[PDB]
Amino acid sequence: AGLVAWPLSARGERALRGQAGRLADWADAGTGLSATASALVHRRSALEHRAVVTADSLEGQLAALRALAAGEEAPGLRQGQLPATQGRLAFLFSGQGAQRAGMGRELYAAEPVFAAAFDEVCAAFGEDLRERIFTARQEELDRTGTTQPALFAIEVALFRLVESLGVRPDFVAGHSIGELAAAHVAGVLSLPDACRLVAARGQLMEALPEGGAMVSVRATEDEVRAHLAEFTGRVDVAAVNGPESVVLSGEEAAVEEIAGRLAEAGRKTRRLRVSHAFHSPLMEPMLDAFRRVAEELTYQAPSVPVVSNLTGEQVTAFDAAYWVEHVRRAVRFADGIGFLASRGVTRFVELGPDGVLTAMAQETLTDPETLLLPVLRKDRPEPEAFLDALAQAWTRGVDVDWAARYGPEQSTGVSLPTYAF
Amino acid sequence: AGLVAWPLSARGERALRGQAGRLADWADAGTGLSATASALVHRRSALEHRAVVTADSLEGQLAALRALAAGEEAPGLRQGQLPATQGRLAFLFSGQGAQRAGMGRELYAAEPVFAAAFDEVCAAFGEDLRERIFTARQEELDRTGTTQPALFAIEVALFRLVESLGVRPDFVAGHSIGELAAAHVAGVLSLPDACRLVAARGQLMEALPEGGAMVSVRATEDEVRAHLTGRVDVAAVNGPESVVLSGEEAAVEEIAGRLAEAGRKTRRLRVSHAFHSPLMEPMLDAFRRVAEELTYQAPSVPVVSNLTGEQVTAFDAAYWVEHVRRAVRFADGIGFLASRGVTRFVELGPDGVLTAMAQETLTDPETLLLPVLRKDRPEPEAFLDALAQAWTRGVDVDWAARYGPEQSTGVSLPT
Repeated sequence: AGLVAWPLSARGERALRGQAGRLADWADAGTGLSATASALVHRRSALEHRAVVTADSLEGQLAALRALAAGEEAPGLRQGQLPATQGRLAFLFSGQGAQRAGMGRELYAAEPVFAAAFDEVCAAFGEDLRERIFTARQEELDRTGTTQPALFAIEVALFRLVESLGVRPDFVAGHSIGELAAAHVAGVLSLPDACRLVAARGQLMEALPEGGAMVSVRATEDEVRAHLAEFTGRVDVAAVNGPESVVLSGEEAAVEEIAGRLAEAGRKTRRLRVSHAFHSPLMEPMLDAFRRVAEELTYQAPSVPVVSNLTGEQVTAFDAAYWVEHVRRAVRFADGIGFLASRGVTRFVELGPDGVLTAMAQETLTDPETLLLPVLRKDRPEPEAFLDALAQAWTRGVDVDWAARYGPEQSTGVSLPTYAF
Repeated sequence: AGLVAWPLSARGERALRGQAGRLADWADAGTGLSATASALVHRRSALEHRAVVTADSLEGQLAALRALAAGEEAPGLRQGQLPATQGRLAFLFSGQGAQRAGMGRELYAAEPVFAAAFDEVCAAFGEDLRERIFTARQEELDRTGTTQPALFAIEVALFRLVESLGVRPDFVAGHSIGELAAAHVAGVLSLPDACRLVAARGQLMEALPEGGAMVSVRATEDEVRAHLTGRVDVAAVNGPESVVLSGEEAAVEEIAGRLAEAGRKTRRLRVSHAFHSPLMEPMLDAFRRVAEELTYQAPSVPVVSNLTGEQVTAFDAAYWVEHVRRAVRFADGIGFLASRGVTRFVELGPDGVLTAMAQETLTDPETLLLPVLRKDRPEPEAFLDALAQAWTRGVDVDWAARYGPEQSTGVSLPT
């Protein structure tokens, strides 16, 4: 005869004891043992309501608290409610075009874990990278030999920051350069190997010549691929970011011609502001030197599952060959998202300078229940944006280890009324 | 101007809103922003009381509940209270010692995650190990060529089971062979590399000749190294008081009588060979040969070393060879774990012998030391009771992974 456990919890002992008495009274006439076990665990999660009030003064905290009491909305108040069943959590690492001049500088000054990991990553690269990223003009930042190290540095620093706050992903994924960050952070590459890989990836493409274009098209992959027959080796699909969101890449003239035919057929196209035709045949000339670098490195099994841009499903095996193809072939981002939802991921946290990947993922997900969060936003200062993303996440059930930010030593002496609960 | 967040939680919206209004009333007269953030985190945690009633019938469940209601104790009832600061959690993996014939079989039949991982590990050794371990007589078990793969298989299976229920360690540690299971599980070895290493470790030392003894002693490490040539060594430093010597039978007997003459207790161990002694030296060259063929990764989770009694981040063939030869500094490792804020120690093994050893080092009531399996109890009951007790003291168990949501549909709990 199988034993069944009924787990009860309450605030204070008398309430625990009362709950037990009532549960027994209710159960006296009969219930399923294991049915009642489930009910006890899922009722408890679904009942929990949460809020966070955030301000830089007591006056501000008080106002947001009063608003919550009265059932009002307010700036600095986030609130929500856990689901019965808690879903899995993925980090999404940003790609090209995300970078903005001065990114990271506010967070650096305010968040010592982020600062320390950022310094460490930049030191690994050498070349006075941290200052260049903080100091550099936009044009300098958008040089892809600088861009890819910078994005990698920021994204890995952000990962350590959120990891220090106890937020642990069940999956990681990235877009283009973002994948290299996700790999490093899942333990596939040592930092020195990772920097060597990223440094060469950027530097080798920056040397490629001009005349490449990229155009985003609002159509299906099949619709776009129809047009590529007559333009092999000149144009390719660079990305499939959504069910109707695909990016064409290659020699300018060819790309223009294809784009124009798709626009004649009623489909909207948008030329991207980029230096090179990424993920296209125009990348071919650097690939031999890139393999040479990647072949010198050591590749481990990932500690956390990594979603592949190549396949749109899980990678288990990383090698020099993978990273070379990665550079060349289409980024199957939308398939990646679909894969993550299939594995029960309902929380998506974007690590990177903005919310670009979050909006792309929404093209696939489209559900109010699921949560997609950028950790930084162009709209607000970085410290504020980060702290609000933590608040919002926690409010919807993401485990955040607030104690790591607000240590027990600071509470010593505070007498918080018990009925404060 | 730094932003500060105050996180509030409650049961239902009405209560959350009421708690907010009372917190503001309290705070109006002044209070440190970040101080109040900490207090909110920690005091909320400190308050939570938990219990678990476990039985195989309704009658049992009801009685245990009525006992809880009245404040009494009862079979099937566990109960406790979270601490303010949730301490860190370590897994302790058992060394050869209390392996028992038929170990794992009950758990195999009742827990599919444990079954699948056990099958997988045994298949990786091959050679009908899975049939061997359940089937085997105690003496068969005791042959280290058998013992070490078996223990490794059981301990890795238990880890996957505990992991499937959401219990995740911040550190792992092992005694002797236990360290190999801990290393594999922290991702240092592939499974095929791991079984190859443990298969060889066991077989090579089974083939060593008779004539080795081990004795455990009730006295400090310093006191024992005094009464030490190259015939006998320290095999382990389990507790501040307790240590183990190992080596040539005659020499060991000699050092033992001599410490017994000084009024301190000694205990002859029932072992096949003199582990972690000079008597291991003849296998070490062949063992290095096997180890040097393998690939060693950086650990995903911090691993505590038997060699040093602190963390290791570097594993190679050389490490494992020295590991075999030199003393197991278990007590130091336990001390190291406490130093890092570990307050929850769960032993993954056939029996809870390790928990007792650790207990030597740690005497606080607040610290929790739990074996997951118990001799004298059915394994499924033992495993369930360890879960219940752990959760009750704040270890985060994912109960939903055992009792899924689909079974709750239709049940209306009392409000």
